[PDB]
Amino acid sequence: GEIQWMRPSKEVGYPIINAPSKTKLEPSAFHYVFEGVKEPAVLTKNDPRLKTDFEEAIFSKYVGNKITEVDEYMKEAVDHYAGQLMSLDINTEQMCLEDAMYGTDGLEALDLSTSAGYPYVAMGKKKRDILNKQTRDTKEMQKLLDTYGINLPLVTYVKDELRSKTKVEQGKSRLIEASSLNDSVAMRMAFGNLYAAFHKNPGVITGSAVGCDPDLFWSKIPVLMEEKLFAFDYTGYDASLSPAWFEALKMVLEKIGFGDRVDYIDYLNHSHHLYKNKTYCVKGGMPSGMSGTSIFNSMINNLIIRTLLLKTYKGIDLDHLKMIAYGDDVIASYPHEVDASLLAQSGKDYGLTMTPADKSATFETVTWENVTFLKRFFRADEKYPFLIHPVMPMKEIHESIRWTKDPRNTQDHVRSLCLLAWHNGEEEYNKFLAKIRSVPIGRALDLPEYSTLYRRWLDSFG
RNA sequence: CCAGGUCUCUCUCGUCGAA
RNA sequence: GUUCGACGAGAGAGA
Repeated sequence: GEIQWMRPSKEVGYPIINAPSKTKLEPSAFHYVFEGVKEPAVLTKNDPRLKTDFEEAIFSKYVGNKITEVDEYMKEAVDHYAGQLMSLDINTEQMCLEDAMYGTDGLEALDLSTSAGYPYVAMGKKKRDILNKQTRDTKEMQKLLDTYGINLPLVTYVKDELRSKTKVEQGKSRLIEASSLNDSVAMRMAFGNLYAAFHKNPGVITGSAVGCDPDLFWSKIPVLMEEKLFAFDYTGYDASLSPAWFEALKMVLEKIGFGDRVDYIDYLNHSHHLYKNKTYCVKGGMPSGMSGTSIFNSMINNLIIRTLLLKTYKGIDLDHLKMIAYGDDVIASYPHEVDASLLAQSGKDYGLTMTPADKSATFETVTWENVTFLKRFFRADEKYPFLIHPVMPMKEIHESIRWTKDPRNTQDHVRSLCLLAWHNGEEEYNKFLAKIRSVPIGRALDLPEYSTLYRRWLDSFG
């Protein structure tokens, strides 16, 4: 993805966007108990911690496009993936305005406590001034649809969140692109039946993990993979996507009965963004905050492995490839081992910079012992081998607890951590419970015991 | 005082409804 | 007491 141009807003006719410069993360009563290195990431340009220039570094993700045409491999992959997607047999209908607004079977409601996007943000209007979950009133929305129409500029926000050290002084913060209420609704009316069918079909069929619940679905996964495994990591997936991939996506969309709306995709590689007092244009790159960015990023990953397979292993049957993607994250298998190192090579020739799985330094064979999905390991239960635990290493469960946004929520924060932590096992779980109860409000919490989480975990298959 | 995207899953709270 | 459902708000994690 390339920035095509960028200039002061006041002379493109777009308003100056004012954004907060103070983080909402204060240290917690557990800050000095556990250990960890992550500070809140950089928000403004004057941050005392900075090594480099701010603005220069956060837009650095926009690599520059690489391809423009869909080649014979991409074209091939398209038919296979689309071919595969066909068995799903998924409703091609437009979704009605009421649904796409207020939720329906497979799709939640719009998020009524987040920005409404341009123009509303600057006109002083929140989603709740337009939406009402009780009345379920379209109309006033339909108005603002007819006024402002669609294809509006995104509002670019710095993401308020904890981040490693090397990435703070290096100013490698993350950017949010707030979709306009108007486009979210439009997008959902066009694709909110596609959305629902990926949501209810996570697996090697869709090649997507959206909708799945790792507590349960971790057991279905070994079953679905083939013999030898392969996997990698990406350096800035969303921003490295060249427009040609949007074309391969649209072909797949065309193939399965979405012909009409497939020009909506164009609104994604070509797009306009508002950032404080400037305005800019970007060609390529999937923007953060659109509707469906989760699902589209997955589909394109499914296409990236099929292409890079065909390319690098000349003569290969794609029907024996089982994968699941969650955006750029992915778990992947094959009958015979494949060399992720080769793909990474024959792959920068597509704009994608690939690396080894789990911040490794060398493409090592992928085993059920060192593989991760959604930052969790796989470990079979001692007493019941067929039931797999998703295991998140305590390292960054630690990092999350040393910090809060509102101490009034400490009970809920920590109890969520416990539901993640216990899969490490009774020892480390109680070990953890011990360091929590060693400050006054630690002792006061209401925390479950290993036995209670283990019982319930098992019951949840019954 | 507020400001800060799209989703997915879970948990907690509050409402009405259930022998 | 607790369970169960529907519907609203909060929060955590993951992409």
